[PDB]
Amino acid sequence: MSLQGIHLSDLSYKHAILKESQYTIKRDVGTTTAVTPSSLQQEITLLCGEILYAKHADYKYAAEIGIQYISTALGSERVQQILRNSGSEVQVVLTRTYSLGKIKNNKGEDLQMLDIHGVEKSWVEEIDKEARKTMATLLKESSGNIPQNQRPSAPDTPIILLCVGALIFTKLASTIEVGLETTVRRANRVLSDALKRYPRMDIPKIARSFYDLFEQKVYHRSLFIEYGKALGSSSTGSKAESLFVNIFMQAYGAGQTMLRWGVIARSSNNIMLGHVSVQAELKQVTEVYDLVREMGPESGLLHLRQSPKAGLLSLANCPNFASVVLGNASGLGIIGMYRGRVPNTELFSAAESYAKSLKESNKIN
Amino acid sequence: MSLQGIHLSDLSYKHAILKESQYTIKRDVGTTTAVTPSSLQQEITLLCGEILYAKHADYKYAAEIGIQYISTALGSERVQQILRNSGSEVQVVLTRTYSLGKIKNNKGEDLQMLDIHGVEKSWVEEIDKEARKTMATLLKESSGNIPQNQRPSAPDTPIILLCVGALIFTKLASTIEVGLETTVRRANRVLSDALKRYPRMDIPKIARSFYDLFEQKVYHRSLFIEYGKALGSSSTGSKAESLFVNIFMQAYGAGQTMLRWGVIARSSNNIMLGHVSVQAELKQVTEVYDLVREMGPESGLLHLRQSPKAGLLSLANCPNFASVVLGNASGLGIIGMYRGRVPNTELFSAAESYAKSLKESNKIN
Amino acid sequence: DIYQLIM
Amino acid sequence: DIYQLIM
RNA sequence: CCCCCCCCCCCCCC
Repeated sequence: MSLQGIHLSDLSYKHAILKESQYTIKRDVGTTTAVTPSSLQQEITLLCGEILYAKHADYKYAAEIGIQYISTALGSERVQQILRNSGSEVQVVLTRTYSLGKIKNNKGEDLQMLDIHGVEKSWVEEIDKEARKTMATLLKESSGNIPQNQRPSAPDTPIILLCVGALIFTKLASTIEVGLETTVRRANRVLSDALKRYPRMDIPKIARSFYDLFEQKVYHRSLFIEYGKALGSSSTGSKAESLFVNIFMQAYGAGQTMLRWGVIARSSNNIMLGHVSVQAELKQVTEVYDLVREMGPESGLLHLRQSPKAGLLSLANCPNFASVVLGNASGLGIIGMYRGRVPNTELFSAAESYAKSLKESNKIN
Repeated sequence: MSLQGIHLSDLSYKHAILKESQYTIKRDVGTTTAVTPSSLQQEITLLCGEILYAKHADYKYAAEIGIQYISTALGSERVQQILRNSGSEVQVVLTRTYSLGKIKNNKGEDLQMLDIHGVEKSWVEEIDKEARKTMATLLKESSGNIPQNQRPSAPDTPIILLCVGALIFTKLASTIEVGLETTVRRANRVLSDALKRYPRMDIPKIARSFYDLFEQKVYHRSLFIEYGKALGSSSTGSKAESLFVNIFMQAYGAGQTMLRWGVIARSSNNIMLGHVSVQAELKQVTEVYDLVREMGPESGLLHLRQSPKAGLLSLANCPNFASVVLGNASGLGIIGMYRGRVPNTELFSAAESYAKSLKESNKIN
Repeated sequence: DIYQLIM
Repeated sequence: DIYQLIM
């Protein structure tokens, strides 16, 4: 009689399969990583500040120093707990201060330098000596012209480093070249005050270091996210911290621009959504959006965390809906240089024509 | 006075017969299988990378090495529990590291190699020796030109092997020839970064090994499935793990493409669904879909698990609905080379004509 | 010199 | 006196 | 008896 019982609900079933698992995976059984006790927070800020105000030969572990500052902020045992809950069996190693040698400091004690697991001491020593030589040259050239906010010991230098890190984080679903170019361009504006304070922070090299660290140590991504979550939950903060949370929130829906652009296509009243090919797929489209609603707030972080569950949110099996959505994005000028493939060129062209006509014209409702 | 009480509900009754059984079945009572303790993950990773970067005369046990990695990722005791819950009495055996002999490694210790149950040690020795010879030749050709990502010790090489295995897993309701062709064709594209890093992994032979393993050791299918379940539930992961989960979801509705194609034919509004011969069968069609809803998310894995309960999901007793569904799929051009039988040729032809007419024309709702 | 490769 | 800077 | 096709994902701007 009626074709009413013909219904499948496959995507809900796939998410039920993935979500309801009673065995946890074990990765990185014999590996180790470094954290810093919060007591050393000052001594890491200085490090984060010495990467910034001098031109360095190598920037391999700048991202690691930012992660070390995050470790001081959250706490070493909390970072152990975060990494453990991320699904990785990495064993934390604790940062230790060691005497450099016969070198003496201004306070009369031995010069204590940080010792970070996985970061060779030669790199830290050379960064420290290079920054010290740079400050010596600046003091020799100009006397009394160095304020506090132009020094490596400024409290927000770790946050500036991590702001470059958050810029590169926003483009973790893109490629390295596009990510680096976007980071440099957006850092020239977003981090303009910091760049004016530190005119020789190598943003491209720091950003490349952050991309390398995010690719090598995926669990650190989760650590990064926790910092953002722990930062947006603070009662007060600095302007650099608010900027970091702004970039971190801009990273949210990364790797799912088709869902947002489909919402935009619906909002624009694109009549090519009424095409029969799109109607034949609106059921699975709504099912993907229902999956988003079911996953909840953590669904946006799926691609940033590089969760294997990501891909259930893909709208790639609705080629006509995707073509109409991309056409509507192109007609509004939104698409930019988005490289997502367009299956149906006719629907793309029709949607672009309607979107151009709608945007160019004006109406009163 | 009315024909309202005439009803049987036979398929639900058959499902309640098969499901509500107080007696479990015992199989594989005298048999044994191999697992590797998670603490040897590193040692198995190397092996999973040494089948990848050399050209081997024999690829018999590659699937076994992938299962060994799955065992290390899940845990030997948890894998024993999984194999017990699949309904098998196979006695797990534990992998043992043994010294090769007088041969010593770079660190000055005895070279420890894995000893897997059921795998001849000679096979492991020849795989390791061929891989070592291949890398020696490659370093003779070029000095210092081998990054980490082209080495067997890369952490994702077991995942690459298991992705070839998952490609062969997607085609487990097909035949061996079609499955092998599909795996090679899809692996040339999907596993392209791996094939660039490892230019001499014999995908056909590894795929045949995985097909064999899934034939003799059916319980390992369950193990495979658990890995996917355990892998899509992780907060983070590698790119290769996301690829594995993507193929594993692509394997979901395997063996039940007529249900999906009937949902399509309903979404395609094929008018020949309204033919009286099909109308006489929509009630049992609806019962089949009701059975899918009753089984729930585990209904998609019925054919992958090779459950005897599979076949209750068959629409083969509704020949006219099957003919109309196949005709609608053929008209839309999605039937491909599907070899399902078409009982009613006239309904097939009419449905295909209507679906072609619908696809060619464009309408706006 | 085959068994001391770094891998 | 490079190491006696205030930083 | 059943089954049988095809297909990673991502990618803009702020």
